[PDB]
Amino acid sequence: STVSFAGQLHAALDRISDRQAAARVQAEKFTLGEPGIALNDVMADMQKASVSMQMGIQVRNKLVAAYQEVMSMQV
Amino acid sequence: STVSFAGQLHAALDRISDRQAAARVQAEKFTLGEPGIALNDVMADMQKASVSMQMGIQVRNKLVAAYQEVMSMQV
Amino acid sequence: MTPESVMMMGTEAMKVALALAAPLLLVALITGLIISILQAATQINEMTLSFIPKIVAVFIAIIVAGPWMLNLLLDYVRTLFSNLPYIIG
Amino acid sequence: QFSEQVNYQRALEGELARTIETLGPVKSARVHLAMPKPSLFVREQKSPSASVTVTLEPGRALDEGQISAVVHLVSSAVAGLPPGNVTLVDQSGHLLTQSNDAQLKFANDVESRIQRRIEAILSPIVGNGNVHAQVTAQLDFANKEQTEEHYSPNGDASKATLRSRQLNISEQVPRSTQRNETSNYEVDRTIRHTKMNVGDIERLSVAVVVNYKLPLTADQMKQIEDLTREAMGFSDKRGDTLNVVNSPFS
Amino acid sequence: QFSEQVNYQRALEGELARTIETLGPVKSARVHLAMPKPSLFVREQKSPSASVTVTLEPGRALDEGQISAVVHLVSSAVAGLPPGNVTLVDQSGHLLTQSNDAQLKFANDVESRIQRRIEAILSPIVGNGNVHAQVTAQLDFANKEQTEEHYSPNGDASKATLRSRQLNISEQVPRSTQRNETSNYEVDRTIRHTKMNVGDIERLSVAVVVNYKLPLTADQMKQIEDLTREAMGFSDKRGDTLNVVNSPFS
Amino acid sequence: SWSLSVQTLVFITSLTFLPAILLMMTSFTRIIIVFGLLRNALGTPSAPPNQVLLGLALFLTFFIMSPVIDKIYVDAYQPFSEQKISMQEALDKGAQPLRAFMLRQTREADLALFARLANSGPLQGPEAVPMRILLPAYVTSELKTAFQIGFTIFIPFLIIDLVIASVLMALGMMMVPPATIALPFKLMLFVLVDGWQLLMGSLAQSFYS
Amino acid sequence: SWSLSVQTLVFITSLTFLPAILLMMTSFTRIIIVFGLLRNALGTPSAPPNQVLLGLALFLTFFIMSPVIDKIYVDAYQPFSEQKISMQEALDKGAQPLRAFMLRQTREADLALFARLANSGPLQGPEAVPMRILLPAYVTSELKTAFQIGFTIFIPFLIIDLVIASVLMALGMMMVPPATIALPFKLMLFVLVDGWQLLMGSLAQSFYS
Repeated sequence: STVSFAGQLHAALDRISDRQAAARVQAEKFTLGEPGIALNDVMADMQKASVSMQMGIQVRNKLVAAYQEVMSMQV
Repeated sequence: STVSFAGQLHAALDRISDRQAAARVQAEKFTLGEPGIALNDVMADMQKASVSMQMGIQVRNKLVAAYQEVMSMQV
Repeated sequence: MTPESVMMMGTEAMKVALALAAPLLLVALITGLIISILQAATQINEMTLSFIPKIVAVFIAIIVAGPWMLNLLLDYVRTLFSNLPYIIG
Repeated sequence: QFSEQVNYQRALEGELARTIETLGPVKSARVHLAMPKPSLFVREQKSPSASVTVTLEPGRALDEGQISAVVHLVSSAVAGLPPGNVTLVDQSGHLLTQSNDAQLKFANDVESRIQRRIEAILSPIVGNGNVHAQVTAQLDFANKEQTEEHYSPNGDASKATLRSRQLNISEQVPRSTQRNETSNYEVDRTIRHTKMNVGDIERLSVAVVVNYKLPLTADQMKQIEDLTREAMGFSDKRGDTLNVVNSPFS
Repeated sequence: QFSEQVNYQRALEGELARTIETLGPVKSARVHLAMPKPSLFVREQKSPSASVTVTLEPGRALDEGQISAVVHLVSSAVAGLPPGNVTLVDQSGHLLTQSNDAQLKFANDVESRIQRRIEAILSPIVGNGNVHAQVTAQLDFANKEQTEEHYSPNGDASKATLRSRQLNISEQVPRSTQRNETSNYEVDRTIRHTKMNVGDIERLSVAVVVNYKLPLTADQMKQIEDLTREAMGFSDKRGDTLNVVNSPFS
Repeated sequence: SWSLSVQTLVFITSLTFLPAILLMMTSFTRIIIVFGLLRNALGTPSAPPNQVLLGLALFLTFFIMSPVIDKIYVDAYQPFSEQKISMQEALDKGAQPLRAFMLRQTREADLALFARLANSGPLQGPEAVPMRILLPAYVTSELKTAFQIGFTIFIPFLIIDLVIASVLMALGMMMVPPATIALPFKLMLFVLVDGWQLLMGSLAQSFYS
Repeated sequence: SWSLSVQTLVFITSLTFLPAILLMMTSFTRIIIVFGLLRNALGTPSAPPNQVLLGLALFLTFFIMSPVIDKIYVDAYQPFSEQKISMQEALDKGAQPLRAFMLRQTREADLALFARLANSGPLQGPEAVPMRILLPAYVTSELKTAFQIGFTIFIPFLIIDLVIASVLMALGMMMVPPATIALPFKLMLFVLVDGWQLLMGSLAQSFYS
């Protein structure tokens, strides 16, 4: 179907947020003393969530720079 | 023959990518228990890949700074 | 673009301008000429003695010609903007 | 800026009329052009077209030679006008330009040529009118494309070509022997690329009747049969079929 | 100014009317054109149209040949008008255009060709009107497309073609033996791209009757049967069928 | 393929090259130049530059590019989801609709200039042109198109100014500043015609026809 | 929901997009264009653009937006304060009143044009138009409305210019520069009529009717 840039950014932000929610739940369960979850899993997932968030930060910063360069144009 | 700076950039990025692929497959092949491959070579190849990637990053930063400084002047 | 087409557009623009102005210039010249004819035969005058007749004439013209003038200008401009895409090539 | 183009076009039409009427079996020619507007910013353009209607000298028709003459003249006259689009009309319809069925005519004239040659050969023997042949020729109209990549087999090391070769040998004397060997070859290669013809013969079928003098002698029959076999270009691999029979006419 | 393009149309339609007037079986011919519109926000620009009304000469009707003549004339005249759109209407209805049955006409042509050839051969044998033949023929109108990719087999080493080969051998002497063979080949490869012809004959059914001279003798009959088998291009792999009989005519 | 290094290294730099190359390789040059020239007509700014004209142009060019971006999505983003495509064939797969669009918009002789001055070899077809020759060709042709549109825009307000000045001159108005009277009539001609809709729509239509 | 990442990420980006898109999405476009055109009349600028008319326009748009912003507040800021709403339903709960407000001012035909150049299918109701269609339509309608108000504002000062010019000619003022004569009379007309009060009031009453 169509593109709908806004929808794409919405989906990307939902992906980042629920990845972090999964990492947070993993940390919750590990610190709460449940079977299954291992410390390597917790650390790896938390690092993955951090990397995804950092990538989001960079994409946002470049979009804002592009926006404030496009609308500082003199018509 | 002609240079086509895009071609040189593609070549450099391909060199970095293939070097990292070699390092990743060798780590795959070591942790999987295949004979031959030694830990010293694995670590050295990983470090060489990291240095090449860092060189790519620094070259990127200088090229982007150059572009944004050329594009910040008035015609 | 070719100069033939730009001259075509130019003459169309000139003829819509002329049609737009025709009543005003027409009545201005007519009343000026009438007061200039009557300027002699009692050659008394200060400078013109025709300004107010010209103003009332253009008042009358803008009232009576009026709507068709504005309609012609609007149709011209609407057609110009409508066929603007098709004149690039 | 527009009507000038119309003036130019219709003046050209008059010019081409003035040409065509000076072609012999022509008295008048009314012509129409079809020029798409040339855009310089969109790429995908359209070719033009031409429609000529001619009034011939009464009782004169144009063979394909003069049809080609007029079509070529008109096509090359108009800027960038392929001779396909030139549609010609005889003063009573009758499209001299065929621009899905021409293959039937194509087979027909192929058979006509072969049959004519058979008659030309067999007439001097048995008479101008003592022989009939008809040809039924199967034709191929599929577009055949092909690409072959023949290689030569370098299995035999006597005639292989080595670019690189590493050979490690060891033996201890309880015997331990090792022999490693790596080889990179260069390979002979042939690449044909045939775009086979549309409209070749794929088979012939020819039947011939020869008139009586009384039946002709068996040797005289076999020599006539061999002659017509020669004239067919008879190829057995093509499965060409030929029959020759003798029996009196009506 | 809007008037000028419309008057251009009114000129062009009259110009074509005058061309059509000059073709014989015509008393009047008036034509209407249709430039569609500049459609908005889609770069589609559907094709134009042309509708032609003609008063034929009284009592004269137009064959499909001159119908195609006039339609192709009009299409070749109008700037970028495909001939499918050009519609013709005679003096009283009778849409000469059909805007699928060309298949039927083509098949009839094939059958008629075969039948006339059969008669051309057999007429000198039994007489001018002593034989009748009818041909019903099956045609393929489906669009085939084919791409074979023949490879040549290289299981045999002596016809193998090796680009590279690493070969290792080891053995100890209770014997421990090694043999490793990494081999890369270069493979012969053939690629036909056939686009089969449309309208090919796929099955003939031919029935022949001959008159009496008294029925013709058996050998005199089998020679006739062989001749008609020849004239059909009779091929067994196609499933073609042939029946010939002798009976008194009427 | 690339490995989450150079991938995501080409991505961030692509976003860096976005604001100039990507907004001036697609549209928004013709549109913004027409808007600026229109604003020179009708007198003063009468529309904040950095805010309303620029934003409206950005929306409008998104709307023209939505079909090309749809095809780029279908031919890059969906297959680039883990499977059979990763930024090597994906590059020209995503270029091809955009190259088709630009060729369909370029002058048929600006390509000639930027090819002949590049010592480029003879070209077989439209597909054989490189991005290298395609960019400056598209920019120059788009500048030509923008200036043609601007000239046509300046026509009617020129008409209004001349008619106003002539009427004043005939009435004897030696020293009246005809621009002051003519400006409300410029807006007049621009609103009764419903000028903003017509102009926005005609730009969109001209941009693909 | 979102997890204090993208929350406080989309917040800061929303703030950055505030000054341009939000202001040229709500109001202050009509107000500022009408102020600019009033400044065109009355002679020279004679009122500082970069400070005073901008501030007054901001205050006018705040006052006009107070009902809209109050609805947004009661529908998000209380229910987004920690309970049952966290910046997913906050967005649409806040957009709906603003969407209704913007629809109430859009020209009936700008929406039509932008929908028809989106290849959007049929729409059922005013709730079916998306923000993608609704931004540029509102902007274009706002520009039209601003120019209409511009006419109504230029009219009386045009009258003063022409009547002063006519008196001066009839009297025989060969080439006195009537502009300098008419400027103080323009100011006089605009002060006795109590023009600043009644102008800002007229804009306000126009803007929601």
